[PDB]
Amino acid sequence: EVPLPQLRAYTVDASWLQPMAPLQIADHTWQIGTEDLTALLVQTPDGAVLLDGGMPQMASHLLDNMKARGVTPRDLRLILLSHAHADHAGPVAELKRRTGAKVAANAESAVLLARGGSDDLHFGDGITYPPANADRIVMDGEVITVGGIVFTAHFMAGHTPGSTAWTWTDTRNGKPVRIAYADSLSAPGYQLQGNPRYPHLIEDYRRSFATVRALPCDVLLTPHPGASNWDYAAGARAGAKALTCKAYADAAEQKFDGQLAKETAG
Amino acid sequence: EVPLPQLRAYTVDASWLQPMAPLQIADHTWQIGTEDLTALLVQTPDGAVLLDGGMPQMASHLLDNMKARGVTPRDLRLILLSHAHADHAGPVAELKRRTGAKVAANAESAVLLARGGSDDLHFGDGITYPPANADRIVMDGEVITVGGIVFTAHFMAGHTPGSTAWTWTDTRNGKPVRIAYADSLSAPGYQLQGNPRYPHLIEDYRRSFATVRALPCDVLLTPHPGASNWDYAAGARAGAKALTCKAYADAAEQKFDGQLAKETAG
Amino acid sequence: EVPLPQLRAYTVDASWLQPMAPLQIADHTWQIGTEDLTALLVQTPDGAVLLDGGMPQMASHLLDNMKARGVTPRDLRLILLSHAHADHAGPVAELKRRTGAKVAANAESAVLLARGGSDDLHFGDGITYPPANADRIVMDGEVITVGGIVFTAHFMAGHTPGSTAWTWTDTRNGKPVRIAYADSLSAPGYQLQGNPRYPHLIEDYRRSFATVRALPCDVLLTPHPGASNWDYAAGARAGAKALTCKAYADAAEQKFDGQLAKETAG
Amino acid sequence: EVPLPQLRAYTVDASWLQPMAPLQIADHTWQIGTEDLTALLVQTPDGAVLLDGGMPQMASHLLDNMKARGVTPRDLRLILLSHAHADHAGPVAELKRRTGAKVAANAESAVLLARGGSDDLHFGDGITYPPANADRIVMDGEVITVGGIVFTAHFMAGHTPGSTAWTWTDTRNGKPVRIAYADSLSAPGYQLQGNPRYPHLIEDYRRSFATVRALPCDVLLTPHPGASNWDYAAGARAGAKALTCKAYADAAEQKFDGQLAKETAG
Ligand SMILES: O=C(O)[C@H]1CS[C@@H]2CS[C@@H](CS)N12
Ligand SMILES: O=C(O)[C@H]1CS[C@@H]2CS[C@@H](CS)N12
Ligand SMILES: O=C(O)[C@H]1CS[C@@H]2CS[C@@H](CS)N12
Ligand SMILES: O=C(O)[C@H]1CS[C@@H]2CS[C@@H](CS)N12
Ligand SMILES: [Zn+2]
Ligand SMILES: [Zn+2]
Ligand SMILES: [Zn+2]
Ligand SMILES: [Zn+2]
Ligand SMILES: [Zn+2]
Ligand SMILES: [Zn+2]
Ligand SMILES: [Zn+2]
Ligand SMILES: [Zn+2]
Repeated sequence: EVPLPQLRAYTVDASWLQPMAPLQIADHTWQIGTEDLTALLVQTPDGAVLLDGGMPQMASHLLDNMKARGVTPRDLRLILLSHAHADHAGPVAELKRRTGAKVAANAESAVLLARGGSDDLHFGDGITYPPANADRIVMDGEVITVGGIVFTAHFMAGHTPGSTAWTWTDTRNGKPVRIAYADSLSAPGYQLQGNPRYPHLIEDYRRSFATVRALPCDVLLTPHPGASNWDYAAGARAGAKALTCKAYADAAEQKFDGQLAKETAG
Repeated sequence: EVPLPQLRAYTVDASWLQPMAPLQIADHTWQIGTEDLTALLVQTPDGAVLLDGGMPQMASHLLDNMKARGVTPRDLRLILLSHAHADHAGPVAELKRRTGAKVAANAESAVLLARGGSDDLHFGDGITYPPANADRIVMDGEVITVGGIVFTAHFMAGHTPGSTAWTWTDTRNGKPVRIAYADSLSAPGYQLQGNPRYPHLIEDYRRSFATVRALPCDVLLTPHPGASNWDYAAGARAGAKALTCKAYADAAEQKFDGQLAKETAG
Repeated sequence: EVPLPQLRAYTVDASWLQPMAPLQIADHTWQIGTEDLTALLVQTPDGAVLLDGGMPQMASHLLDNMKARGVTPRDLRLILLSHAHADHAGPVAELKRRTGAKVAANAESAVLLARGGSDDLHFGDGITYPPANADRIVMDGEVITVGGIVFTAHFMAGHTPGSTAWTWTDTRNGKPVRIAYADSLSAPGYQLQGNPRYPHLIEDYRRSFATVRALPCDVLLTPHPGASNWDYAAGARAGAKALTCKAYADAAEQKFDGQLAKETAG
Repeated sequence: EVPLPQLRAYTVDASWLQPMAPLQIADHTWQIGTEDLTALLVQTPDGAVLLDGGMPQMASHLLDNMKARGVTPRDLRLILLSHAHADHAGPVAELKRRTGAKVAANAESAVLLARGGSDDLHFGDGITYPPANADRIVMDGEVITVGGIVFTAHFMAGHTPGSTAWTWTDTRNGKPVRIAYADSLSAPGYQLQGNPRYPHLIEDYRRSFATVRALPCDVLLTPHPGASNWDYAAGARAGAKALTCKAYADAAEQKFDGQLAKETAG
């Protein structure tokens, strides 16, 4: 007879796990994650900020890249998140143990983070990671300032209820660069209509397309770089093909409309 | 070049995942887990108690067996744990969502349960499961009474800091049966001496052998049935070869002493 | 010289603390709180629901009234909240310890409840109460069904970020009665404009007036009965003067507009 | 008729709330609390440690004294606790919000801290304070090192289940000074014998007298300075009359034995 199935690990494309050296985006902002998962380090005269960490097994690589940038574990002050799925918040618990970093997130992201991504609205317990506690709860439009760099939260619920875009202004060539780190606008395998766990899912996505379209946005970055047409392995041309926030939102909405139509037809 | 390794799932022997029908231990007490993982259902005129749940994927099987016993989800009042590792507390979060059950545990087990077994003193993040919150914190020697059956906590730290034996008195053939559900006394791959995460590990194990030896114990049961020589697949003879609590403690101590000697020699 | 001030207790009008016997609202719905704080008991063939509990010292009185209604501690299945301030969620922790009740709330209310109302956006640590954990997180528009009575969540952020209206359909004289338990729409001493802890406060209140105006609403009830012109001490005429949801929302908006004007002038 | 009683604030002797300037204990160790509540600042070349904070309203005074010592909010790295009652852990939540500090505590202290001192084994909800989360859980005998100063945990359960002595070695006049910060050994109004919430209370106190007696202890400090005969207002003679750890333990045991006898006679 037949035993219950073994637990299945959350496995991902190899490029999501391929370490890369730090790639500079602007004067204080660096990509320090893997080829296909974004983890942004922002360095200030008063400590560093990390936006996303990628997968759980990326913690040591992140710490190595911070060190290469001159950031010791004590210097990391703040972790911000796009959303609290395993492939973006994965190493947060371990980073908190090994650095001085505290986590700021909205309430939805905080409760999902605290249960390690378990009981996901769409994925059940299939994508769990080590749970972590948020140290600060942020509201929509709230700002957090570190070493004089101001980060603004823009809620864009849909991909998760707590999905957030973070914006800040850096510099390049003596000119301001308004960076928008916009969260995922995908709905991979989601039941969109009449979802009892997320009854206003479609309304939230539509509002979120509008939110992303209107962001202050000289340079768009996304948790999965391919979503904004970044190629982190392409060196000096890594961001050459990057979408505007308007184009990113429009593409996501067109895809979403197609998915809605297929769902009705399914 | 080389990507970071994929996450590895916690996989176990097939017999640990082999469903079995309920096996009666005494008038109110049943084994309802798998062939090689204990999950005890105690049925009272005022609701049911579950002691351990086994692996995370066992939740639905547990609920099926409760139903077979006449226990609806609303009837399950209380979950108790031997210790909060993935193969004994695995389905606790899901059971809480799907039943009326509340969890009672000591502080050490509660904090480990709340982080889903992550940052384990010995296993790091290798054995995580969905986190759950305890509803009641118990102290050593504290009693919990359900439908007139009295459960007593006996702390036996070592295998985990929060390892607990639970004892209660059931009946069989009109005579009282003092049941001892004693936790694991193993230290699988543990650094025993000079462990910076558990400096008093050896003292705690020695105290725990003494605690187990002295338990009220007409019938011994253990989270892994093989540890007390139970054979759940052997029907009417399932408990025939079961160890006494004294014999279980003595065997565990002799094994532990051997492991200490090998560690010194390693 | 001068010692730091003593801690100050959260004290309230005596009528907020004046016990009353259960007052029937509809066939399954009763007011069981105090003269001036609402606590609604909904009794079903499969257990009871409590909506709000009032102040922390009201726990035993609530349990007394449940008993008078035939509801034992084991029979209380679910606690819902308007918002997680001390005068409405006060006894929740104790009720959870003393009954079978589990708490369902949105993420904002859950995180405020979990810190016992401390670090309030407007009141700091002035109104703390015993913290409690939510057992279930609900989304806007989500339904919860108990004994066949269906409760629908309607988020109406403003008074707190997690402020919620709950609606359900009961019966009276063989006819359906659509009950709306709408949260507070007050902003007592709040900084409304340019509040760094709540930057979209005004937008949220405006949306919430519209939400309340549109609720299914044969009978309106509010956490403070005076807000909807209920008089719990007036017996058979207790609800005679009750506002419609439309009138409640309109009055709240007119008051809010006046407060905005005074703030600008202050 | 009669309303339920108003909530009662936890009020204390004025001297417990009387601010004092920093008082040096050894080369890196300062008393920065109030005249009658200990809060120890330990300053290292790599950040500062705070042991206890006193009452909730003491947060700003603590931050003022740290500033006077040259410790900015970012420089405070670690908070340790004797035990998690309101008059020693009171300001911890606020300190975490306003500084870079993370909390390390044992599991018992962590769960009590997380519920803001509510549901106390002896005092119920009479002494609540803002809840805080621990960032690191420590085991008995575990060390924590900051800027080269090594702090060792010594569990001494009784006054609370999580009561802890902290020891470290500082210097004075070129010679090592072994400082013991030993927790309270009082049992104020406690039911000692047959306490269903703390069945092994007497055994734990007896073990704790023995633990305190044996501590490395050139200088004893206690959360209430009077308990070790410190007089913080007495300047150069503040510690002149301080008890040894042996004398402190002996006095506490003699008092405890008297209380046991009175309880039997009561
Ligand atoms: O990649 C995907 O299709 C889905 C399957 S499980 C995981 C959660 S949402 C997305 C990662 S952002 N991902
Ligand atoms: O079975 C074992 O050797 C170890 C490896 S990881 C997991 C945690 S302790 C034991 C299950 S009780 N087990
Ligand atoms: O009644 C009030 O004015 C304020 C002062 S503090 C407390 C929190 S909001 C309202 C109770 S709903 N209340
Ligand atoms: O001071 C006291 O008698 C008691 C009454 S309530 C509070 C908790 S234990 C002690 C403060 S350490 N104290
Ligand atoms: Zn995702
Ligand atoms: Zn992703
Ligand atoms: Zn184990
Ligand atoms: Zn096991
Ligand atoms: Zn309120
Ligand atoms: Zn109120
Ligand atoms: Zn105390
Ligand atoms: Zn004290």
